[PDB]
Amino acid sequence: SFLGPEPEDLEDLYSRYKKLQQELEFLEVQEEYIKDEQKNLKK
Amino acid sequence: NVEDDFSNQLRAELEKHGYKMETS
Amino acid sequence: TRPANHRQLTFEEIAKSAKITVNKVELLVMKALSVGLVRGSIDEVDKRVHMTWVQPRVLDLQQIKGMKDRLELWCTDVKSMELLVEHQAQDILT
Amino acid sequence: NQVHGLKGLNSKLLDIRTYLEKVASGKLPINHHIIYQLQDVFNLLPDASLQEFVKAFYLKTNDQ
Amino acid sequence: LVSKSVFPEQANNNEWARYLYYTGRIKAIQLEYSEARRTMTNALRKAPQHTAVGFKQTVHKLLIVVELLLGEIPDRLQFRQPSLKRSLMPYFLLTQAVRTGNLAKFNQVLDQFGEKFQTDGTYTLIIRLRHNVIKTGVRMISLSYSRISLADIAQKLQLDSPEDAEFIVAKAIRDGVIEASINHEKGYVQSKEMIDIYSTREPQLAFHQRISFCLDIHNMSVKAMRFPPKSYNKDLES
Amino acid sequence: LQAAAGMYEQLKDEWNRKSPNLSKCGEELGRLKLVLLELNFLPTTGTKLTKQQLILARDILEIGAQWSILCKDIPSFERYMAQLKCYYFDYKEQLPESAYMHQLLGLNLLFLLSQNRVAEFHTELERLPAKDIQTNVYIKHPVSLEQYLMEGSYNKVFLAKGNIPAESYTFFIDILLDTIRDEIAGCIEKAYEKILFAEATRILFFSTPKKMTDYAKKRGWLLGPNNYYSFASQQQKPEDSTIPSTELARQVIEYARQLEMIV
Repeated sequence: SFLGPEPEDLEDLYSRYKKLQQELEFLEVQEEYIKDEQKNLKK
Repeated sequence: NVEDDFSNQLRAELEKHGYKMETS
Repeated sequence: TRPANHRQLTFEEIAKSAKITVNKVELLVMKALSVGLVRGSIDEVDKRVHMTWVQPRVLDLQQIKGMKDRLELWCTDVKSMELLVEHQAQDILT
Repeated sequence: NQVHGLKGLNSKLLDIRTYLEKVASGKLPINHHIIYQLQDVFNLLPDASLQEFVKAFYLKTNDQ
Repeated sequence: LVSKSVFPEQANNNEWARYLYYTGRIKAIQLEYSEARRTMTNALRKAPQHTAVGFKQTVHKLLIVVELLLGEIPDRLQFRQPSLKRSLMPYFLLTQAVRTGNLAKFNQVLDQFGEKFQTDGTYTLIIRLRHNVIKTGVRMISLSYSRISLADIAQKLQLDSPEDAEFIVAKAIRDGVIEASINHEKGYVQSKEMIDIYSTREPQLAFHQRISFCLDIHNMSVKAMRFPPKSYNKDLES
Repeated sequence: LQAAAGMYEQLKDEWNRKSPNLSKCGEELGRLKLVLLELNFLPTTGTKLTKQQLILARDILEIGAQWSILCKDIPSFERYMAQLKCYYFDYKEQLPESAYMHQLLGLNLLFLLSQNRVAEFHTELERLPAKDIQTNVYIKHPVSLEQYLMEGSYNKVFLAKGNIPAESYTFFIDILLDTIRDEIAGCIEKAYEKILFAEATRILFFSTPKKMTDYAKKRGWLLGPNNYYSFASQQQKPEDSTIPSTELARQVIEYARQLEMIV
């Protein structure tokens, strides 16, 4: 039933998530690159 | 369900002999 | 005159233009085929002469203009179509 | 490759069109080869229909 | 509520069998029976041997009535094979009644078993079969032959009049599950048939439908395949 | 004040023969909505306390609706009826159960046929269970009649069984001798590629050119004895084409796109 750490839940948006987003954007870039590269090895 | 053909067996053999004369 | 939709004309239509009887038109068209001036088929069930091939026409201005009609039309159908070919799996061309 | 052939075809159409007008106005020499070549595309008559292909693949993908 | 349900492709086996089954009950009264009967047959197969048992019973009982509604004539093997034949016995009677084409036997059974049917939720669907009693019998006769008299349909099926049989066939061809055009000149009912389907797109269209259906399996499979090993990697596997 | 028992309740007089007027009952219902406010606010939530309130809530609404059919105020009846439907369906052992309940159900059922929505009848029938909470007796007439129309019979349809109730079902038949005609006529459009005028008129049950003209307009058929049954048949034939490929083949763009992703 209700989530255990309500201070962690309210804080987390601003804290962990904000910071992470930049790190994720690189991770997206690595996903498109693999595809292009994969198709390039095929040539 | 069950095939009507079985019931038809006895009836069909007999019909043949008469029918040919009866109708052209 | 007619675009690349039909190069088919009926015997009836040929007779009207020619102002010669339908019967004699059918023989005349056959002699032209035989010589090789024109090519095509005659379907006398349908009564059309379907031209597969037509020769170089008379050089008048109007005739230069007839060519433009098809070329111009073709420019717009190709543009439209070129976009549909690019559209399909645009994610991968690589 | 299919995109590139069709785009190519667009290019040729433009050159011929502008020239047809120039022939009509100026009385530029009429080369028999050009009038005949364009004529042929029009006369052949397009017809196209029935096309199909297989569909064996699903059991195989499902199999993996 | 059924319309709103997108009901995901990645769902448990019991979920799949139960959704198709509900959607079938709803469609059957509606006169969307072609679709209802396919999902309901599928539902029985898809449902397990253990958890499913309460609902499962109910799918086999309802489905026999629903199939008749299309104009399917359900087999004896269907009743014998799960070994439920006893419970199914009344539905079996409706199957016979639909086939023959005579209403008197269908009305009698409907009322007598009426209470038993209502539980299962069949009773609303049972009353719809009255159109179907006649339909199923005219359907075999119209498809099989080419031009047959309304008079042949009426003698065999035990319909009231050829004229009566004429209105009944008219309504059915409007519904389009018997597909024909009637010529009431001489008075025959005429079949649709072209004796070549290559000139028409239909063999192509049939193949093409499969190709869409197939492509759906490929897209579904690529995504589904990696998901459990991925989940295991983060959680750590021995 | 209300529509309740006793003649001191103003709508009750209109229900009985004290006001013989068919349109003063329907009329007077509009006033009655203000008096309804207090009697319908409480029992829209079911409890055994709310049992006394339910009866009265329904009385005002049912009586008004019934009288409307007699003078063919029928669309107004159908919105009034809706409220009745929920009370009849549910609210078990608080007295939805009446003489009025029965009459009202049958009236509604008859109406779905008058609009010619076959489909609407089946959904509705099941909604109320309007065939086992008062049973097929009067209710029988629309249920059997809809089954026969669906079947395609226009010879065991009945209208005689709708005159067994005379609880203002007697005024619906008036507009259901139209509907039977309508249906035969549509089916005939589908039926014939082309047949003789003579063969088709005896089945229409038209035999005067005026009757032919009247329904012919609706069909799209031109003139009176002359008609073009053929329109509907014409539609089947285009499957024959093959020459334009793009639409005829179908899904050419779709299948290609997905396929390209996969490889």
